Amino acid sequence: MSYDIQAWKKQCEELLNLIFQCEDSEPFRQPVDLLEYPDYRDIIDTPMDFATVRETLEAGNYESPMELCKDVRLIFSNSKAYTPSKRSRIYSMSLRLSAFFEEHISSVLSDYKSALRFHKRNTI
Ligand SMILES: [Ca+2]
Repeated sequence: MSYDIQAWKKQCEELLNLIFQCEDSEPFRQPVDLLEYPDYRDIIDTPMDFATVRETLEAGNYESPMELCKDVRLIFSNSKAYTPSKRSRIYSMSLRLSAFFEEHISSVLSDYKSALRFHKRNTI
Protein backbone atom coordinates (compact mmCIF):
# COMPACT_ATOMS: atom_id res chain seq x y z
CA MET A 1 0.00 0.00 0.00
CA SER A 2 1.20 3.60 -0.84
CA TYR A 3 2.03 5.78 2.22
CA ASP A 4 2.06 2.76 4.59
CA ILE A 5 4.17 3.51 7.78
CA GLN A 6 4.07 -0.30 8.49
CA ALA A 7 5.24 -1.43 4.99
CA TRP A 8 8.91 -1.45 5.98
CA LYS A 9 8.39 -4.35 8.46
CA LYS A 10 7.32 -6.79 5.73
CA GLN A 11 9.82 -5.31 3.22
CA CYS A 12 12.71 -5.80 5.70
CA GLU A 13 11.46 -9.29 6.72
CA GLU A 14 11.50 -10.22 2.97
CA LEU A 15 14.93 -8.69 2.37
CA LEU A 16 16.39 -10.58 5.39
CA ASN A 17 14.86 -13.85 4.06
CA LEU A 18 16.59 -13.28 0.68
CA ILE A 19 19.89 -12.49 2.49
CA PHE A 20 19.71 -15.68 4.59
CA GLN A 21 19.09 -17.73 1.40
CA CYS A 22 22.15 -16.14 -0.34
CA GLU A 23 25.43 -18.13 -0.10
CA ASP A 24 27.30 -14.80 0.55
CA SER A 25 25.54 -14.46 3.96
CA GLU A 26 27.04 -17.72 5.44
CA PRO A 27 29.73 -16.01 7.59
CA PHE A 28 27.23 -13.46 8.98
CA ARG A 29 24.08 -15.50 9.77
CA GLN A 30 24.89 -16.25 13.45
CA PRO A 31 26.82 -14.42 16.19
CA VAL A 32 30.60 -15.02 16.05
CA ASP A 33 31.37 -17.69 18.72
CA LEU A 34 33.29 -15.47 21.20
CA LEU A 35 34.66 -18.52 23.16
CA GLU A 36 35.82 -20.06 19.80
CA TYR A 37 37.37 -16.74 18.44
CA PRO A 38 38.73 -15.19 21.61
CA ASP A 39 40.26 -12.06 20.01
CA TYR A 40 36.97 -11.10 18.23
CA ARG A 41 35.87 -8.71 21.04
CA ASP A 42 39.46 -7.30 21.29
CA ILE A 43 38.79 -5.83 17.78
CA ILE A 44 34.98 -5.51 17.61
CA ASP A 45 33.13 -3.30 20.12
CA THR A 46 29.59 -4.26 18.99
CA PRO A 47 29.05 -7.67 17.38
CA MET A 48 26.06 -7.98 15.03
CA ASP A 49 24.68 -10.83 12.84
CA PHE A 50 21.64 -11.42 10.63
CA ALA A 51 19.93 -13.80 13.14
CA THR A 52 19.97 -10.98 15.78
CA VAL A 53 18.60 -8.50 13.17
CA ARG A 54 15.80 -10.94 12.17
CA GLU A 55 14.91 -11.66 15.83
CA THR A 56 14.90 -7.90 16.72
CA LEU A 57 12.53 -7.18 13.80
CA GLU A 58 10.18 -10.10 14.58
CA ALA A 59 10.07 -8.88 18.27
CA GLY A 60 8.98 -5.36 17.16
CA ASN A 61 12.16 -3.99 18.76
CA TYR A 62 13.14 -1.76 15.76
CA GLU A 63 11.48 1.68 15.73
CA SER A 64 12.20 2.37 12.04
CA PRO A 65 13.88 0.74 9.07
CA MET A 66 16.80 3.24 9.69
CA GLU A 67 17.54 1.34 12.97
CA LEU A 68 17.56 -2.01 11.14
CA CYS A 69 19.74 -0.54 8.38
CA LYS A 70 22.31 0.70 10.99
CA ASP A 71 22.59 -2.89 12.46
CA VAL A 72 23.05 -4.43 8.99
CA ARG A 73 25.76 -1.82 8.09
CA LEU A 74 27.42 -2.78 11.43
CA ILE A 75 27.64 -6.43 10.30
CA PHE A 76 29.58 -5.28 7.21
CA SER A 77 31.77 -2.68 9.02
CA ASN A 78 32.61 -5.32 11.66
CA SER A 79 33.69 -7.74 8.88
CA LYS A 80 35.90 -5.08 7.20
CA ALA A 81 37.55 -4.37 10.65
CA TYR A 82 38.05 -8.04 11.66
CA THR A 83 39.19 -9.48 8.28
CA PRO A 84 42.92 -8.89 7.67
CA SER A 85 43.00 -8.23 3.91
CA LYS A 86 40.99 -7.56 0.72
CA ARG A 87 42.35 -11.03 -0.30
CA SER A 88 39.96 -12.62 2.30
CA ARG A 89 37.09 -14.52 0.63
CA ILE A 90 35.01 -13.52 3.71
CA TYR A 91 35.68 -9.83 2.93
CA SER A 92 34.63 -10.43 -0.73
CA MET A 93 31.36 -12.07 0.41
CA SER A 94 30.66 -9.09 2.70
CA LEU A 95 31.20 -6.62 -0.24
CA ARG A 96 28.82 -8.55 -2.58
CA LEU A 97 26.14 -8.85 0.13
CA SER A 98 26.55 -5.22 1.24
CA ALA A 99 26.04 -3.97 -2.38
CA PHE A 100 22.88 -6.15 -2.61
CA PHE A 101 21.56 -4.81 0.73
CA GLU A 102 22.25 -1.14 -0.22
CA GLU A 103 20.48 -1.66 -3.61
CA HIS A 104 17.23 -2.78 -1.89
CA ILE A 105 17.23 -0.81 1.43
CA SER A 106 17.27 2.64 -0.27
CA SER A 107 13.60 2.43 -1.51
CA VAL A 108 12.49 0.96 1.90
CA LEU A 109 13.94 4.07 3.66
CA SER A 110 12.58 6.57 1.08
CA ASP A 111 9.10 4.88 1.13
CA TYR A 112 9.12 5.03 4.96
CA LYS A 113 10.19 8.73 5.09
CA SER A 114 7.24 9.57 2.67
CA ALA A 115 4.77 7.49 4.70
CA LEU A 116 5.94 9.19 7.92
CA ARG A 117 5.38 12.69 6.43
CA PHE A 118 1.87 11.58 5.34
CA HIS A 119 1.21 10.08 8.82
CA LYS A 120 2.18 13.36 10.56
CA ARG A 121 0.68 15.89 8.11
CA ASN A 122 -2.48 14.42 6.44
CA THR A 123 -5.96 15.83 7.37
CA ILE A 124 -7.92 12.84 5.86
CA1 LIG B 1 40.53 -5.33 7.49
